[PDB]
Amino acid sequence: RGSHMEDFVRQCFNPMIVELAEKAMKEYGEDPKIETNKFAAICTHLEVCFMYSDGGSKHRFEIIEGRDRIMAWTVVNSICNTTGVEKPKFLPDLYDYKENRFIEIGVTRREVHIYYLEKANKIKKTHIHIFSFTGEEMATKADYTLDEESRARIKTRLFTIRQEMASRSLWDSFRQSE
Ligand SMILES: O=C(NCCOc1ccccc1)c1nc([C@@H]2CCCN2C(=O)CSc2ccccc2Cl)[nH]c(=O)c1O
Ligand SMILES: [Cl-]
Ligand SMILES: [Mn+2]
Ligand SMILES: [Mn+2]
Repeated sequence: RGSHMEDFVRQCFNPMIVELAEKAMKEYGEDPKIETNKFAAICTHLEVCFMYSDGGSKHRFEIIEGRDRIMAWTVVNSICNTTGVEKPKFLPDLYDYKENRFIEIGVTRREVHIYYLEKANKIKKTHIHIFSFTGEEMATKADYTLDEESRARIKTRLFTIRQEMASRSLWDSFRQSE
């Protein structure tokens, strides 16, 4: 039972992202063949996390997302036990060695302010950075970590993804799936 959305995800995202996404959902008991919008959302978030860590200097970011849950907590333990930063209650996506804070990266198909609130209500010290499929962004204390060009090409890619699904009539299903 193979959807259009699943075939589009495999042709739209690079194979390392797709496989990390697949491992992730299976690890949490989800099927990329069925929960195809989530499949698409996971790849998107993953690609945004990787572009984001690429925007800094060489050694600036540790990448927490995309790892096995046990190994992700292992690295945050090490980060915490060497920088003296409080251990987050939930797994974040990155750690910033320059600013010494964990980052939760968000990608939403709804309005900037709500997901941040939803995200901030659940987080309760880590930095939050939200990106939209429309090109809006919001970060904690209005501190956006990266320079403008790095975030700009993230927004550019999100909108390209938007168009590629719209041209395949899959955008409507994806927007109202969140
Ligand atoms: O790391 C995360 N979860 C760890 C576990 O995730 C899986 C992995 C596979 C299957 C089920 C959960 C994480 N999760 C969330 C949302 C809200 C909290 C649970 N959640 C989700 O299940 C939505 S899947 C999602 C959707 C859009 C963007 C990104 C993602 Cl991951 N959003 C994030 O930005 C994020 O990093
Ligand atoms: Cl930098
Ligand atoms: Mn994450
Ligand atoms: Mn995230």
